[PDB]
Amino acid sequence: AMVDNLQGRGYYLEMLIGTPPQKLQILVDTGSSNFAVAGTPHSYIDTYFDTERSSTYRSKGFDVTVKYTQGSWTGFVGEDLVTIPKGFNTSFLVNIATIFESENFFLPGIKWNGILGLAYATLAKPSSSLETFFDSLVTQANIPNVFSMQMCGAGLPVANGGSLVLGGIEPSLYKGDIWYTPIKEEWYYQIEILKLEIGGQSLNLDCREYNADKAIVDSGTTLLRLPQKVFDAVVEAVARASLIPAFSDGFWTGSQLACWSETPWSYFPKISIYLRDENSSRSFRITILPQLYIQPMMYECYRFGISPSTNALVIGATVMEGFYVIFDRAQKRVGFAASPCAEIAGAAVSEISGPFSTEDVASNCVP
Repeated sequence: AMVDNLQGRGYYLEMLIGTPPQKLQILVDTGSSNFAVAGTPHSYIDTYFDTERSSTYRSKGFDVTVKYTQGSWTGFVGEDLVTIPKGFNTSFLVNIATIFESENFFLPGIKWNGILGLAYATLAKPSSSLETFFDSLVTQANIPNVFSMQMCGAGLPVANGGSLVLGGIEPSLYKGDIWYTPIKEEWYYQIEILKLEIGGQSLNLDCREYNADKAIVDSGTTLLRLPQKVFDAVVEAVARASLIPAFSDGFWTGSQLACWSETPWSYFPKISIYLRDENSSRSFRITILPQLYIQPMMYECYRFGISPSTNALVIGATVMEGFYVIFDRAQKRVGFAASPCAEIAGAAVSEISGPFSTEDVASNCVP
């Protein structure tokens, strides 16, 4: 149960790579499955991984190109040792992609210089057979096939991250009960959403619209991303339930920000996502308060923390910042629990409750 400090849009951990160890800042990404680090100087990073300096690095004589929602890179594939001391084990041998070409991947302002893909082998490039970082860890250290994340940046404006627990769960990082939802497909961390509620009133959309293509838990995505129809439905319900008379289109699109001591949080409704329980006859709900989706950017200006997607419903960081999230791969489930670290000024930013019967919803909401 290795507990690694996190720092923080994106949460990154300090990683020692190579022999002698080189220290790099690596983004934790549960929406991809490649370990990749900068391998050449770049304008927007302060350090990179130099293969020449590591005695243990071994090239595997080929390149790979990975593409994301936004941004992409190309890197040489090899293997080196990542130093995570524990017991008689100094480091672990992992696959690593050393980036030499990239576009809109390293951006001005980012604090990381690598990415740690913690999703399933299915998403790994060039193929599923390129062993994941976490699978390397599990097989070499024989730790449980489980990891959990505590993100504590709720309220931090965009201009101490939390904790990444490798091999299990840390009771100190959450309070109350853990609610587990099944993993429908092992590529992303795809879960089944059954219902969305805003200000206590349910969206009357078919539950398959929340799962059209996929609903996933991705720490590498900042905002809550919703399929267009879901997004339009959410925006309409938020505007109605809000105490604010009118909204500019730019606010919803993120083109504009609202500037205000006093918070706009008490003028917006709560948003709840119902998730099927391991007991298929029940559901639980995770609820985000305005503190999470009305986000401070700097007198403060706030942005709408929800954005439209075409393909997927991405449970991004702005939702995960309200809970302790457990990626239980060994039991094919994702766990959620209340997080004391998520509070702002002693006030909660999220709720979690259950159980709720699923008698009134279809047996499978994933089309």
